[PDB]
Amino acid sequence: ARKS
Amino acid sequence: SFKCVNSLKEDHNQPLFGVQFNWHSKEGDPLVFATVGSNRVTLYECHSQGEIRLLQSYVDADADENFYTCAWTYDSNTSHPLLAVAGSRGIIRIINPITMQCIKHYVGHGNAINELKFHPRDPNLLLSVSKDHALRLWNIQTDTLVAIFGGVEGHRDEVLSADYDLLGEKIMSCGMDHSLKLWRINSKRMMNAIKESYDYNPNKTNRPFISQKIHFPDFSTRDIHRNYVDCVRWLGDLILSKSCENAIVCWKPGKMEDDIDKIKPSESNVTILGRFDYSQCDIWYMRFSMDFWQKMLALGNQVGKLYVWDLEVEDPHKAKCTTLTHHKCGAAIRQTSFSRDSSILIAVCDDASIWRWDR
Repeated sequence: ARKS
Repeated sequence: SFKCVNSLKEDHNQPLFGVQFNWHSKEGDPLVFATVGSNRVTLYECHSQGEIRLLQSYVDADADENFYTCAWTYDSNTSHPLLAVAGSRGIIRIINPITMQCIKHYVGHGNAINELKFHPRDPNLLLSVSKDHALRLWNIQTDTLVAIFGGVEGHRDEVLSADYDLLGEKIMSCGMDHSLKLWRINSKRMMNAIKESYDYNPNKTNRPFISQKIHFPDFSTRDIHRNYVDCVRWLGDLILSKSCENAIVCWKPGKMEDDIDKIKPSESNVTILGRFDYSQCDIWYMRFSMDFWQKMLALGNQVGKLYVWDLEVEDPHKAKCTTLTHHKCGAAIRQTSFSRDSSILIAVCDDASIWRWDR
């Protein structure tokens, strides 16, 4: 899961 | 309902990770909100014709600080509003919103603070949630650390969000370990710890203040989401929480008929009361907010669309959804905030833009  | 009446962009071009209206505004004063992003906090005043009047920022001494979150309270003696901020340095700053002076700071997490929330009844009780896997409860009247909520049975990865219930008897937290944990703060031990914290004055004693170590949640589940849980809110005795799986789930611990205050630490069931799906929000650290009355709920997604749910219906699954788009708003919206009277909704974005929506 990426933050951006 | 809402129409987009203005927007701007802050000069630093970094994400605005948080926004909060001051719901402790004085009667007759204009509505004010704070944004946090880069290493700054900024205050703006809402005025007619969609004007967003720029006021003044607090800029951290450290160019490497990154503020993630803010929360408003008031001074318990003076009534003046105070603004708490924190971020990647793990330092809590208490800011005088008038002068933007940092009145004081708290260190402890040493590691990133992902969220701050103030108790709904006691303006001095501040909850911080950390990348170090713990939550901490501070008394910002006597500058005491009341308790750390941690241990191997607490979160096992970053805590991303937490919310007190209506009367501040218990906290639900959530994070990167996919779980949501309940921590009761109305226990005898906790009520006493808080009272002792109010009694603590380092000039009048020799002892350090002792913090409670709370190592066991009063309930835990990993059955709600299958990824990072990044926003949680109480809805009476139910919970609203979301991950990065394009859903807000409305659920409760235990079976359908179980009282929240009779749930035991070993409760292995939950009950799902509804789920509000939406699109294009697969990135984490994307928070919804609710208005003062909890009649409604607003979430932005990663391409600049707003979702608003009308929760004024007999059951959670009957929520009514509206969406709000603008052709120039295409950056990720990290958080929304309603003014207290519910007339304005602000969204802030990854490209440092701020969007004003009026009813």
